[PDB]
Formats: sequence, structure tokens, C-alpha cells
Amino acid sequence: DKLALKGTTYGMCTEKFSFAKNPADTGHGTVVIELSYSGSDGPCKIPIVSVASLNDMTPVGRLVTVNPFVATSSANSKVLVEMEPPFGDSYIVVGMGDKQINHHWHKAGST
Repeated sequence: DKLALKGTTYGMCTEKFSFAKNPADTGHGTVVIELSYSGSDGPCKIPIVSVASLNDMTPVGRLVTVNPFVATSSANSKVLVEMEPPFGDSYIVVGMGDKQINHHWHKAGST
């Protein structure tokens, strides 16, 4: 019902992401992804970044749904988030300060 998002001293930790399904568009610029968060630390801010393929210096991909934070009691399963990446391959990296993972996705590349 009520969702307050503050920036007070918090600890973002959610590198436990599992890709269950590829990113699919469900409308106009709306991609849906289903990854299971296997983290026994509870809810936490998932440090993830969405940028075009080969672009880690500028922001390009974005999460349509609220920030990538598993602030839930049942997010320990195949959760589902949204992303509005621009047409073209995109390099997304789901990792925190310590260990981090990086993956990419291509939907087309013809001329």
C-alpha cells in the first residue's frame, strides 16, 4: 500500500541474481525479465546497471520497475523486473562492489 524510498545510509547487496528467462518486450519499450534471487541475506538493493552492448561508460538501459531492490519477503524466488533498454544489443551487469556478474543480450543486428 505505502512505499517510501529514502536514501539514508543503506547497504545495497543482491548479487545473488539468477537469469530464469531472457528479456522480452511486452508493449512499447517495456521488457520483462525473470531472475531468481538466491540470497539468504533477506531484502537488499541489487546493484545492477543496464547499458547498451559495449557501453559501460554511459547510462543507456533502465529498469522500468522500481529500483532493482529486492525489498520483499518472497523475492527469494524467480522474481520479475522490467527494463526499457534502447533497440540494439545491451550489456547489463548484475553485481555489487565485491563479486559482480556481467551479461549481454542481442535481439537483432542486420543492416
